Amino acid sequence: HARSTGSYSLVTQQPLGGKAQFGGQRFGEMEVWALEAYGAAYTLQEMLTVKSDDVNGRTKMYKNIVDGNHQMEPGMPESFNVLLKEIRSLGINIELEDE
Amino acid sequence: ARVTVQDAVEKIGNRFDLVLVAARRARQMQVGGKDPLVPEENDKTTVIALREIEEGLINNQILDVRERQEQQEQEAAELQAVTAIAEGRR
Amino acid sequence: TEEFDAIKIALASPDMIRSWSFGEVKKPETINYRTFKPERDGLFCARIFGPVKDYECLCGKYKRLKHRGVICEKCGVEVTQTKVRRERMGHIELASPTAHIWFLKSLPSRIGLLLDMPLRDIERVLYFESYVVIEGGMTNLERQQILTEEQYLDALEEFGDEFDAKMGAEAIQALLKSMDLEQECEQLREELNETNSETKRKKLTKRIKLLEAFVQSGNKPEWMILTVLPVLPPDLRPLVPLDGGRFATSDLNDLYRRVINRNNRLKRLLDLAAPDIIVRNEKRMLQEAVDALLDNGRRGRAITGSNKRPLKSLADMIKGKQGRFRQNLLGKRVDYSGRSVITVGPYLRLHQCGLPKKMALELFKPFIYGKLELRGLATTIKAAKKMVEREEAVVWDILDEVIREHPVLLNRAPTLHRLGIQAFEPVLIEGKAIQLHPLVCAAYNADFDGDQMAVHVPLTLEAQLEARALMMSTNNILSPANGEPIIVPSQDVVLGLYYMTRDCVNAKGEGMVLTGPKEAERLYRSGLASLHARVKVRITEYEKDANGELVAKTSLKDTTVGRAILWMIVPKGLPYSIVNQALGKKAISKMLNTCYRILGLKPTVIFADQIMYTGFAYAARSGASVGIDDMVIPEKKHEIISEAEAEVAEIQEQFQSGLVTAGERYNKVIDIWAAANDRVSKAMMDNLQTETVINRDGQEEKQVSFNSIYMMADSGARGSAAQIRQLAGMRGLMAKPDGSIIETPITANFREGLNVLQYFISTHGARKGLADTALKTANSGYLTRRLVDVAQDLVVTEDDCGTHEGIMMTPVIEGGDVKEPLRDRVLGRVTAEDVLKPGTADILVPRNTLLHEQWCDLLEENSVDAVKVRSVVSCDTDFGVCAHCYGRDLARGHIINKGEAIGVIAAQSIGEPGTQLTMRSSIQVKNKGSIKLSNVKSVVNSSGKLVITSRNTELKLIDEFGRTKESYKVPYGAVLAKGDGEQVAGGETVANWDPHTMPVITEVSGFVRFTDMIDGQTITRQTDELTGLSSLVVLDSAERTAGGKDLRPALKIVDAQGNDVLIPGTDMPAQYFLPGKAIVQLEDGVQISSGDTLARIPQITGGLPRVADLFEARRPKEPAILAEISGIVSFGKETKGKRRLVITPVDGSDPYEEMIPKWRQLNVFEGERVERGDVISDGPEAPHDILRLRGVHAVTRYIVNEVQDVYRLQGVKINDKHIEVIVRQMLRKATIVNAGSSDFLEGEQVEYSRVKIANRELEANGKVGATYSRDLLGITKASLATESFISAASFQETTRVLTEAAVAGKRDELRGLKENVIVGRLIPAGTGYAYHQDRMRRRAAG
DNA sequence: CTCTGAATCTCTTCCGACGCGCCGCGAAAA
RNA sequence: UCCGCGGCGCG
Ligand SMILES: [Mg+2]
Ligand SMILES: [Zn+2]
Ligand SMILES: [Zn+2]
Repeated sequence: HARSTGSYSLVTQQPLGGKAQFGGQRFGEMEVWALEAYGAAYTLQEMLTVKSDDVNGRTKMYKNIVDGNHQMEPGMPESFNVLLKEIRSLGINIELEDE
Repeated sequence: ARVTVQDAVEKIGNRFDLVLVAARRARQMQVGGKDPLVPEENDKTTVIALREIEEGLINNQILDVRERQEQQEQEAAELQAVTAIAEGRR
Repeated sequence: TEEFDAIKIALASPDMIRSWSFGEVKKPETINYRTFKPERDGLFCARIFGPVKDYECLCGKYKRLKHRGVICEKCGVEVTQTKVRRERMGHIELASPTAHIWFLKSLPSRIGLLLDMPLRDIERVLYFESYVVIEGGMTNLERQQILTEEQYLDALEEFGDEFDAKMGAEAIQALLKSMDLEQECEQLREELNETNSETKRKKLTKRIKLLEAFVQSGNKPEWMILTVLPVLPPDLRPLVPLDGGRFATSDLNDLYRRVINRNNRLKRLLDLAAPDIIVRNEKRMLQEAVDALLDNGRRGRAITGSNKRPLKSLADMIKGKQGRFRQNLLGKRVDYSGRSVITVGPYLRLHQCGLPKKMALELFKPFIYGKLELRGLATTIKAAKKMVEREEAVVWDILDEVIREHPVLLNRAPTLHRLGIQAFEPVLIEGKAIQLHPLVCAAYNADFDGDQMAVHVPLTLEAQLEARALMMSTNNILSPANGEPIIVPSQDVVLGLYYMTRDCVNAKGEGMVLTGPKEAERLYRSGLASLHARVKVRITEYEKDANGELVAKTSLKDTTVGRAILWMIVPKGLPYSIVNQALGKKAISKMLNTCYRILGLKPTVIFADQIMYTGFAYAARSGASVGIDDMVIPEKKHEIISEAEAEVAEIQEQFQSGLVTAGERYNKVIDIWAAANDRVSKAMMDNLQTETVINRDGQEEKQVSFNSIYMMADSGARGSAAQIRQLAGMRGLMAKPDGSIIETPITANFREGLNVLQYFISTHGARKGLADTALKTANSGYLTRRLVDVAQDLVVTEDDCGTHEGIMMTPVIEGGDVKEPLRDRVLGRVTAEDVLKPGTADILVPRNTLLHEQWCDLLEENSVDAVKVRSVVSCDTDFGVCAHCYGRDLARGHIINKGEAIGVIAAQSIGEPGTQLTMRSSIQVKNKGSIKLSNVKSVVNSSGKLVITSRNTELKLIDEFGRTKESYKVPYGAVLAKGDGEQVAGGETVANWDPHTMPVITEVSGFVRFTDMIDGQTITRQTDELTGLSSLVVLDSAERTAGGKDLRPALKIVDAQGNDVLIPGTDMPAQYFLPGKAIVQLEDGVQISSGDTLARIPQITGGLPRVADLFEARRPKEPAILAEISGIVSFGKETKGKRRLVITPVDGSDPYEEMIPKWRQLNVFEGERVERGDVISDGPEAPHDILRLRGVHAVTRYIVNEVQDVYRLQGVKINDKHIEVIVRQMLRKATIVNAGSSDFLEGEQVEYSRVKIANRELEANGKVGATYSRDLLGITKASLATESFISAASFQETTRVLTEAAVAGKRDELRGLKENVIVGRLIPAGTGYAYHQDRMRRRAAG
């Protein structure tokens, strides 16, 4: 099976899982530590920000690749925003600092 | 073809600064349309970006001095254009 | 873009949480069904959470982008993007103020500690079963007492409105509004100074730290109760459409609708002014409903739906493996990925992997589109999709073009070690399976059993560069756990090499002399000479000179023609002598390592590839195969089994005659069967290993046999001695699941037919092993996850720290042998001091120098015994370690580079072997050497022998070079047969002791007079039954009378006339107490000699749990007690169930007292003096005791010794550094004894780095520094103690971590790697480190 | 003979790899 | 159609 680009889960904008729904593979925490050991921080950031979560970043990246430019455009993962909202629902003030 | 990069790592010393400097060189290669300082033999931009490091003609210091001379030469060209415009207006 | 510095957490005040909301929600409805539209005031209200479609009004009045930011007059819905449905949060106001579940119930109850109330009465109050009182006027009853209903009534009639009492929910906040924390903190401080009890001070200290955290943080405690509850934006809780217009409800919606129902009902109920019973029941129902909404299931039975499922709450969505953190934030599913089954690709090179064409097309489709646009063939992306779907022939050519140098990351689930992800430069193959290079199959731990693995492609130029530089399989050929090479030929290649180098005494074309390996190739490929022919050939070899020049030499030497063929592929620098042998897996490993250490990386890569090819080729030409006739059965087997049958038969008859016991017969039957097994195994190996051959002269000769199985096992290619032993000989004497040997041997071999009962016995071990192997993975993974999450913070930052403390290193000796040489244990470390030549003050090795191979060779030549090296446990760097203390980097041979995350590497290197683990009287000198005695105070008896009067005495065997090789413990009071420094030979006894008896000794000679000798109060008169000899038995403290309880029977040494005999060197007379239950045969007033004795005193864990406990610092069930202060030991006043041990310090002013349970056999005599940390009793020692007594260095030596012992027993190699670094992360926290000039409070626990830098700045100001102790926190606790609260929340125990952080207003600086990877910015390690060094330079500058 | 502190017992909480694949099936709510 | 829960196997 091979996914490339396709549908996204509505809740967290992450790609689906499962071949039947044409979903991508899962880059679990084991692989996160694997990259962590080697270093390769740029590859990990690319993974997390563009290929998985940041809608704006992945869109800009897609345009870049179509144009032949291969420059990273980092962005805040939407899953983290989800977490921020969920904690904010608990009755807890959580916010970014030095904004 | 490039089977291993250990020679380039020796040239730069630390692998991380190597990859950063090579990334900068390749990025200015791909989008800036610059010139390859070594015969490319139809290789991709990334590998020739490593090869110029392998030659040793380029590192962080030379990259910095080249970028700095480029930018101040652009500044001087802009100043010359402004001077020519002022002379035409005067 | 936002470049936020940090994350702050604080309590949600009602006013600000009101500001957060875009408004309230009134009705418990979601959408209309006639038109799928939200209700006017429901949980999806367009007025509240925004439009249902991008830039479209709810009523459709405005439908053009020019209307941006316009709130429709007709319907009132703002026109904007639908994205705001993810942002804007709702709110609900509660008719009654309602508290939070977390702060109410999460132990310890924060509100409870805020007050002095116990948690039980306040919780029963908050559910409205009792009142709380606010005082006014002069009743007997004060404020803050719990008052039930009828007491409230009689107080109401007695006192009226003079006093206030209330039902729970509002009363809690009302009281919370009624204290000033400053007066509270000062009064508790003066109470702390006043109090003496330790438990009381514990309670008041926790209370004061909590309330001072409130004061400092600025959050108001009354905010703990909620008057407004925010509603999560609808987009995060979608109502999933179903077939036919139906919907599936997200769990949050049901709970929210329940809360809305209860709140509206309570509002309308209060509006009607109904009696208090109805409103109180309704409001307690609302309380429980909101409790379920927040943290459903924490208290009582969780509310459940029609599907009898326990409904998910907000809290449940964060905690757990399925929660947001573990499932989503880490391990986000990625695009551009594929997965497929693997297939051996032999024709591949080392670094290129075969990829199915279809997968390549799908993965690189963005690039295909890009290049198609570049060449102009496709005018639009629609066209590109067409032709890429139409698989036009140009598309394949473009595909070859794009992948020309674009590496792909390749992973096999599950990743166990950093070698589990590698990057390859792909090639295209037909089919639907990924071809893999055979070598790396060992590294991936793949076995080609239909196992699947996945592929990802980097996108940025940066990521491609990381892949080609770092992750390329051509690099990282050395494992980080230990320097041993990972790419090791095995199985077929080993078989081919071994078959190629083997010789046969008679072969075609032997004896002929051949000019060179080229003509050897000609000869064999012409079939004129067999591979095993021994001939003489001319060869040439080269070696690096002092300048590295390859000076050449050549000559004629004997060689098997196969080995001559091998010499082609060797690199130009290898010496020939290495190849000249019967190549095996160990030899080949040494060979490749040799060429790696001598020549460059490219020669080694090329050599590995060529050896791969040649091994496969000549194994193919070998045709080595296994036949049924190969497992030849020795004829002696029938005889040996016959003999054993007789031996067991006669033994059984002897047992039936009553001559021997059942257990004795069992043991000797086991022994004779084991002997028979040894005999037959030896005979079978002897028969197999050798074959009879014919020479040139026809004479009989012998050679190593060419039987297939023998060569398969000998070469090490997928085999060993045990399996071949089981193939044709005895199978052995394995055990039942309980571990008992069945006493009935498994007779036949596998070539023979195992009988039914035999085989069914054989299956028990197999089932046990399979079950254990299956079940171990869970614990192994868990242990890895904990270790990683503890060690994730460390990263090498500074080049060096100006410190000179270090770790003493000495080869480990147990049982009389060296378990690990000093060469291994110190290779790759950095010198802590100037190594001195033995016996001289001359500097041998300078300080701060790396221990590479040449230096270790020099050290070995000088035969140095012990050396001090820097360790990460001693590093002084704050928030990091220096490069030198971590020493050499294993994977690259050179010193470690700044930015390498050593912590994660070490954690994974511990974890990877975790799979391999398994969880379910006299001393002889072994070698010639010199006897050494240490930690000894000894005497010479009248017999001329030696007796030891000291504990922890150790006996060493030391060579003439000064290097110890044997080490043993010396029991107290033992008999020693050799003097110090005496030379001894192997197999020689030197000391003796009675294992099951604890004797007493007398260094002086004199008449022993017995004191405190009273029958029934200290002793009793007895006569030995078997001998009739008179004896005195010392009674126990309770066995004796009450009056004699504290009387101490004791021997006294006097002269012939009774004058006191004094202890040598002291004025104290010699008196030896008599312990309880002791027996003495001699009588009062009997002369004894010097060094004379008279006393009669009587005398496991599975691997993976063992390492888990050692790293977690489990308190052992039976801990050994250690002395606290050095002094003379004594027994205090007798106690109940325990003995009162007392130490009177030699010069200290305060004696020390301990309760020790009476059943414990104390090792030390009462009449003894102990040193700091002396061992009082046997048993394992808790590491905390080691830490507080013997200092950090003892602990870090102990932990590494034990863990390395476990792995060494398992045989897995791993460098001591990886244990050391974990232990360093274990010692994070530290407590304070005296604050000095610091602002800290005595008894508080803080970061070791924080207290260290505080002391540094204090002494830099000349002020008094803090006196501290370092506490050993377990890995879980130490993980929960990190300054960054995000990492702890991600780890485990999420509710408590979040609650504590919120209550304390902690500021998280996203320092660690895990927190940064959560946020999504580049991690501060490796390639990212430089960027952060570009950031912290300028953010401080800015 | 009584009171307080210290220590144990009793209860409550947390948590046991991970990646898929396959299969089926929701409702006193509309 | 994309939601959730339970069972089964593979590695
Ligand atoms: Mg397998
Ligand atoms: Zn409208
Ligand atoms: Zn250091």
